[PDB]
Parts: sequence; structure tokens; C-alpha cells
Amino acid sequence: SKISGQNTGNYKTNIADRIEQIFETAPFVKIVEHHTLMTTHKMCANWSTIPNFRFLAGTYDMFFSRIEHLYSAIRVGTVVTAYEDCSGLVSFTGFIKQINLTAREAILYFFHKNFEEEIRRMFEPGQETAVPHSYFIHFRSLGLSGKSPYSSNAVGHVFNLIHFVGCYMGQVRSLNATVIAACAPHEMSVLGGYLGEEFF
RNA sequence: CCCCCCCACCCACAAAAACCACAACACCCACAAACCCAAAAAACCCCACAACCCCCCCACACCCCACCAACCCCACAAACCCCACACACCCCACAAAAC
Repeated sequence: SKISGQNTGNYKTNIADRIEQIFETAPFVKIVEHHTLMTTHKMCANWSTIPNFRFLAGTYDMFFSRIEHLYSAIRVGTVVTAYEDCSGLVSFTGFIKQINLTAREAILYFFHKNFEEEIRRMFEPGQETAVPHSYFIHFRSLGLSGKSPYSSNAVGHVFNLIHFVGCYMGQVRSLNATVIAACAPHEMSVLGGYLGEEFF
């Protein structure tokens, strides 16, 4: 339900086939034969919006991440729930690791007034951004949430800068990420150009 | 058109690796005599009856020119963006998102 968009048909079928083969082979047994999953998805495309359905998926993913299980393969549906709507924060942490910076040092390179609000927004204390298996990883899926201050839009300038540097270094993930048009992409690209020059 | 965890060469038993090896061998050489897919002789332009030798010609003629009026595959007028009701005007937008 989440993976809806332009030109994603062959790809939805491929993930669905991977899903079906997982659940048709041991420790799971084939109960729906083939192509049933795609057809139910056609009628169940907006099931992601349903709050209880999202809540349960997140709960399942939290349980399977901490405890290893025979049916741990169920996580393949619920993996999307982890770090949901926190792409900004996820992009930042990868950027720190790919660039080989201490995160603090990385923020020093953000030479613009606009980054200030975003830096405060994503680094607010008291949220378990520092705990390995906390409710935070599934916070959006679970009830304890609001619009995420960690989403690529909430931290639009930082997100743009990160992937613009990623594009300069040829990171495919950044090449295919969708740019936040509101948050001054042109200025972000210029700064990203210099930073990538330094890091490539 | 990112992700199940662990993981992460479409790496892996042993013994081993020239898609080497019986021996005899090793021109996908060879029967000899011979070794031009030469030769009877006479011949030797796929020359020649002769007249002839433009696939030239009746004459008048000789633009596959011509009735004249003519002669843009111009034209009624009004016209003349294959322009317009307003409202408008990203083939943008629920939210959440957004490898």
C-alpha cells in the first residue's frame, strides 16, 4: 500500500513475488497459491492509511526485531514501519557515516541560516534517538506520534544538502531521492557542490 | 522503481585440476611408371557469296507551337490568430509520505 507512485508496476509485482515465495515455503505453508497477494493489494491499496492496521504492523516489527523467531520472515511486510517518516534523520546519520565525520563536525559545514531551525528540530532532547530498540524506531506507526519533525520535509534544507552532496559523490540513493522543492534547492545545490568537492 | 533477521564471491566434500597421456606415431603427403586437366593430320580473326555498308531519306515539311478572348490552380460582399462566455491557467496539491 505504501509503495504507490508513477512507474512502479513491475517493481510492485517483483516484491510481491518475493513476498509470496517467502510465505509459500517453509517455515510457512502455501495457503493462497499465487497472484492472490497482488489482487488483494489492488482492492487494498490504501490500507496503509488505516490507523489500526499501521499500529499492528509496527507492533509486529518491534517484536520481531528484538526477538529472533522462526517466522521472523514476517518482518518483510513490516520493515517499512521502522524509522517511518524519519528519512531526514536517517539521511543525516548515513551522511555522517559515508562522509566519515563525527556528526558534530558535519553540522559545522552547514553554512546557512536556514539550517538552524532544522538542526534544532531534529536534535530535540528527551526523544530516544539514542536507544537501540526503543519505541522511537516505530513511533510514527504506533500511536505516540504527530507529524514527524524528522521527515524529509521537516528538515528540508538538511535533506537537500545531504543528497546533493550524495549526488556529487554518485550515491544512487541520493540520485533517486525526491528533492524538497520548497527548501531553497538551488542554494542547497551550490553548498552541496562545494562540500562534495571537498569530500569526493 | 531501499530494506526479514543472520548475512552477504550466482566460493568451496576428499583428492585434485592442460577439455594432456595405451602403445606405435604424427605433412586433413604418397601405388608404380610417370609426372601441362598439350599434342592425328591440315589448320588457326567465334573474317569473308556478291552488291553493299548511317538500325539515312516519298514529298511538303520540321517548337510532341498556335481558334480566338486570354493568361495567379486571384477575387461576391464583409472579413482575415485554425483568438477569446465567465472564471481562470503546473496535464500541482486529502493526509501521511517521498533509495
